[PDB]
Amino acid sequence: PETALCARRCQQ
Amino acid sequence: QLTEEQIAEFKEAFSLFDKDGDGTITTKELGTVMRSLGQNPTEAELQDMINEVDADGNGTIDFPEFLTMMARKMKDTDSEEEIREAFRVFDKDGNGYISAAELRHVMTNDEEVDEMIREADIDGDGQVNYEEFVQMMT
Amino acid sequence: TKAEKHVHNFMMDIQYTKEMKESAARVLQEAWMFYKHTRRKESHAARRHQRKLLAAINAFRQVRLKHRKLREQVNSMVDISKMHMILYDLQ
Amino acid sequence: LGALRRRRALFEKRKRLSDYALIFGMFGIVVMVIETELSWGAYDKASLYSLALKCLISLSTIILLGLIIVYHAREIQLFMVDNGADDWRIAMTYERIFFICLEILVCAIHPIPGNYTFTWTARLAFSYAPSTTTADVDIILSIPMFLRLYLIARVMLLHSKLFTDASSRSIGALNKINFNTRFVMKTLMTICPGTVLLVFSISLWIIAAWTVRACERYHDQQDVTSNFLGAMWLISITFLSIGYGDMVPNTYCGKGVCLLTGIMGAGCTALVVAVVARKLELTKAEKHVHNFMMDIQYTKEMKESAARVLQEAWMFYKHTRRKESHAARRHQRKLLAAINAFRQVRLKHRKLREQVNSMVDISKMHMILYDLQ
Amino acid sequence: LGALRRRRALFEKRKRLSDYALIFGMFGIVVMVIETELSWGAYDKASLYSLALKCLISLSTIILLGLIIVYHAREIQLFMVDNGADDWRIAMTYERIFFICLEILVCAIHPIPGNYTFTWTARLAFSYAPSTTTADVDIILSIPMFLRLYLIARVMLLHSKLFTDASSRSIGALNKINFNTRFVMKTLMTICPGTVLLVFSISLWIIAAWTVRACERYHDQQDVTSNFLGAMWLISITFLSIGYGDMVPNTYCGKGVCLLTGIMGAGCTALVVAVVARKLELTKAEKHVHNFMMDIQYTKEMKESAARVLQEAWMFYKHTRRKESHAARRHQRKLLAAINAFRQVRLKHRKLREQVNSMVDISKMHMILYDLQ
Amino acid sequence: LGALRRRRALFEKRKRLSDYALIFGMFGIVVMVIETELSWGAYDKASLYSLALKCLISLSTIILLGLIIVYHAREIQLFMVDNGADDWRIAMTYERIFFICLEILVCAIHPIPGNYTFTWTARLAFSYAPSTTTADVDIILSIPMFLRLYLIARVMLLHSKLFTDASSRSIGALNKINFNTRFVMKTLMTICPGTVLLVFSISLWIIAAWTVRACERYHDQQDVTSNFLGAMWLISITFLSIGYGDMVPNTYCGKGVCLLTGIMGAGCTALVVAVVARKLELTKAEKHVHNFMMDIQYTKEMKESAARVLQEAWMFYKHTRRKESHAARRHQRKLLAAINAFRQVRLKHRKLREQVNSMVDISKMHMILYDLQ
Ligand SMILES: [Ca+2]
Ligand SMILES: [Ca+2]
Ligand SMILES: [Ca+2]
Ligand SMILES: [Ca+2]
Ligand SMILES: [K+]
Ligand SMILES: [K+]
Repeated sequence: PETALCARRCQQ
Repeated sequence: QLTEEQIAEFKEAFSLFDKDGDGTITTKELGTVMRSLGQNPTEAELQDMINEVDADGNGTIDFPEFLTMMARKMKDTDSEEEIREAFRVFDKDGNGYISAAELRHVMTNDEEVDEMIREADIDGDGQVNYEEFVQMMT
Repeated sequence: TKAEKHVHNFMMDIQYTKEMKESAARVLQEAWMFYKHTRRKESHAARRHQRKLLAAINAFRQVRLKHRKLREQVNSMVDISKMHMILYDLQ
Repeated sequence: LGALRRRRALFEKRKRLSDYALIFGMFGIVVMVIETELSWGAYDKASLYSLALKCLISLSTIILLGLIIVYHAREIQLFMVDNGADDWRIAMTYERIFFICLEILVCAIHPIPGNYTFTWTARLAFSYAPSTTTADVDIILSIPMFLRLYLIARVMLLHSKLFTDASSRSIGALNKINFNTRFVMKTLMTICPGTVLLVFSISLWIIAAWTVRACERYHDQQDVTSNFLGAMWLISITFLSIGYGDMVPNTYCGKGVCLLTGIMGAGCTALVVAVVARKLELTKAEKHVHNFMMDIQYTKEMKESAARVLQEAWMFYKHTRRKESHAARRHQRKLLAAINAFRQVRLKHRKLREQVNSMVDISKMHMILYDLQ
Repeated sequence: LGALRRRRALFEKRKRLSDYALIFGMFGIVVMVIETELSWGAYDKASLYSLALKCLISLSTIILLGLIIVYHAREIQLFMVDNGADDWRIAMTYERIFFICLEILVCAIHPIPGNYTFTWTARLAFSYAPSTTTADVDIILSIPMFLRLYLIARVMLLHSKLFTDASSRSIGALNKINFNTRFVMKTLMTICPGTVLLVFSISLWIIAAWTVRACERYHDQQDVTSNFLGAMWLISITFLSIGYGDMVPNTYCGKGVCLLTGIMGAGCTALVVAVVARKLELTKAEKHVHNFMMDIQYTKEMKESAARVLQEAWMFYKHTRRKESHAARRHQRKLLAAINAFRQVRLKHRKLREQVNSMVDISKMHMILYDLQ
Repeated sequence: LGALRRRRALFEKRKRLSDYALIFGMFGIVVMVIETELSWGAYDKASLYSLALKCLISLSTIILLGLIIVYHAREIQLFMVDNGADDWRIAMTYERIFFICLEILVCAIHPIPGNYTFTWTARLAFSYAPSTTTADVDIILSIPMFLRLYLIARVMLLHSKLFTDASSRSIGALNKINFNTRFVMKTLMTICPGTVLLVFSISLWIIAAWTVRACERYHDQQDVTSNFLGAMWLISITFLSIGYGDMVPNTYCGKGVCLLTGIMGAGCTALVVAVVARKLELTKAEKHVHNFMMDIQYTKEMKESAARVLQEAWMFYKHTRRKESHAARRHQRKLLAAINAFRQVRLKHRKLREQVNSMVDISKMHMILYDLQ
């Protein structure tokens, strides 16, 4: 994930 | 006797109920105070409620009688008023004397009520009055 | 609605009248039961029937007050209609 | 007079049948919740504890359907009494038959004994990665079982005191009042508006939390929305419309419960606020006491406000006569502020008197009319 | 008369004991906040600076419990004076004893001196990965200490002027009013409704933000929600039901405070709006001034609107007599527009007079009734 | 009469100075927006276009402060005229001096010419990674420049017709009305309640979106919330309290503006709903027309509803006499449904007539009182 939005959502 | 602050505040309340300052609460002053509070009391009810605390029967409430009324009304719940109201609702006919038939009727909502009548009729007049009701309540 | 409130307030008044009859019945029932045990010299029994009498008096006061509040609401809503009747009489 | 005895006998039978329809209706729901929870971990759907627990739901549904049929047989007979008919076919309208079939269809949806499965394919949330499971068919029949709660409303109506009392029927006929199920709802919202909304909110909380958990448990491998407290937190911020978004359902069943809760919680919170704002308002009798005590306070405040007006005016005069420029100016500012303060309290006393004379307007009209009589 | 001296004396002692229970009740809360914030970084839970600060909470709890016990003994003595009873046992009901023990239990939950630990296992948000930490047992006892804020309601009620004043007791007795804690709450929401909701909201903001930070600090290795300005942001977007969802608590403690803020904020914002909407409304004396000036303005507008009707009507005639087709056509479109503008102002003037006559209806009735006298 | 000429002379000077203070107050804000948006792009903070554009803000602040000082000197002179004082020192209270210095402090915050920088360390959102940048000192002095909008309220009050008109002042004195800035606010919310809430919402939209963009641009490299249309989309979903959470500001300046917009939007939408709900209500003159036409419709419905009652009653008799069991049964179901339909329209007509009498109650009272005269 380039941005932290994608890091947080793909983990949840 | 009551302290200075209590006497002062009771005098303030009495003067709130006594506009003319003559020292006695005429029934007109009590009526106009009640009307200023949103109630509409009739003359009959006003006179009935003014002689409850009128000890000497002069027809007006002086300071000692107002003090007695305040001592009765300062507590959150007054037992005398509730006993009087229970006696009123017991007296369907409104004559002031609850007959034995009414005493039996109010319990359906035989020997026990007869025992109550026997033990409450202190003067033996064949019926139960307000004084007998408060004596049995206490 | 304006007509369903009058029906509800009319049936509530009948309910409160019956509640006051049963609440005042308990006031005297516990008052005499207190007198019966007191005359029999039963300290604990009289004490319990004095707690019950005090609770019955408070319960009778509560139903008496809520009945008074209902009568205030009934009179407040029936004010202008009563005014019309008085005005017709003056004619 | 003959129809009065029959009508009362038939009403008692209808009330008794509605009580048994709620006993068996709620029993099947309770056993459904027990069987649903246990069939996940405790045993499997091919066990003898599931054939013996789904035969309790099935048997209760058979008896419940009999009580629904018999209840409507008493309603037909009551129709033939009120409307003075002799043939039951006169009561068979197209609306009554539709509602008879609707109640039967609603009350016949239960987990059938046997191990049946279907392929449930859902796309997860956020990642939107496909997931597939062989979910049982007993999950799409257990959720509709919550529709049997309509028997609660029928029981409340039939058990209502004014629905059958001859005192209320006679008074209601004078005002042309229909004692239908809407009237009971409206009277409940006037007697106990807060208790009805609190009971409904809590009941919807547990039921929606369990429904989301029961649907999400197939497509949840991290016990996130398939946990009871993870679904009771998911459906708590939808009722309040906070919508954090940290947890959302992965399926279209948990998304239909979040949607339903959002609609219900949008209106329930507004109705609760209306009830609360109506219980924090002084009554018409407590407003006369409050205004009476405020009037006494304002009269005493005007006595001390006007006293300061003259006290500072004379202190200004005393220092002016003594030829003290700084002191005279210091007390002239105090005199101006005292006059402004006296004006402020005089205006707020005027406002109170206007408010007092606005709530004793119609009542004063009654007094004048009584005098004219 | 004899019981008036003893009732006033026992009320003064009850009022004095209520003040001291708030002095020690709030002091223990303050020392709890100091010790909670300092035992994190400044020292450790097995220090002599923590055994000496947690013994101040313990010492203040013993004194607070003594003041609660003595206060309730004064209530028993007051009951025996009012009800006329002579034996304290007539006052010991099942409802009074339950509340005596409830206040003792609420006021006895404080951080006990010592170093006791428990294993706190939580699951971080947005990933639901396990996180286990050894947390002190003094964090599950510090949060309940905020339940001592119920003593503020007791102090407010006993210090209320109308609760004991003989002028208000007599006036309230005529209207059969009950001077309880609910009456004080309702009078507060009428006198200063915007000072009660603003103080409550700010106090809740500070208390809830600290409670969230205190719980969300054993399971926060990024200083996200364990920051005080990061806990105030969380509480504020939940109070206003925005719910960004960038920060949610990782523990059930923080999730419980955020759920309590959402419930309070749903109603507090709605109540505040109604306050700001009842203060932006013209009073009954300012509406009459506004309507008086509107009537003068509309009368002047009608004079100038009818002047334009005739001015364009004659301008149309002047050009028509001069045989100018285009000029007459242009002055007839203006005349029709002028007539429409004259109608619009005349209609809005009629609407205003309708409103003026609607407000002055019952007051005009009083004047007629006075004349008939 | 002499002070009447001086009071009107000083009021015209105050109105003239308030207009020029708003001209220069808004000029400094406009140049601030131009210089802020260009320093990021066209030129740098060390250029000759920034020394020449920040000297326009500084020069306009000097003139604006001069007009604020002179305006308050006119209010001091007007005080000495109204209150009949001879020394201005009697007009110098502690509240007036504080407010004079508060306005000067608010109006003196502008970007000083020169290149001063400070280190801005902020923690990004959703990742909480530190980001240190060398921000200019003219970003913490440009945002407070929006506090000069308080001059708009002063200009609206001083330009209001009823604030100075001798016709409105005389009428207001009879009703004891105070013509202050609160009265102007209340009259605006009654004349045009939707225009006031629509201009405020749109103006707040552009001002807050620019403030978010200006603050949240030193810590933005993906052009997400440093974009005007990205900031205008973040603010709108906070005003509506949707709160997607897709974009949240990274700074404390953008986080204090989203909170400010959330508070304002919580009440503005509630006030707007009330306005739109007070305009969809039929007026007292349109309700009488609607009720009159409904009464005509219901009377026509009763004629046709009772016609069907007898039509099916005879159709039942015709087939019964012809000995047609099925045909008679069908016409008895239709007769029963026709009777129920007749009852429903008769009940809804009775309800309308009751509603008509409820509104026409006091007007009927007036006619009776006129007759008694
Ligand atoms: Ca007198
Ligand atoms: Ca006397
Ligand atoms: Ca009798
Ligand atoms: Ca007797
Ligand atoms: K919302
Ligand atoms: K939201």
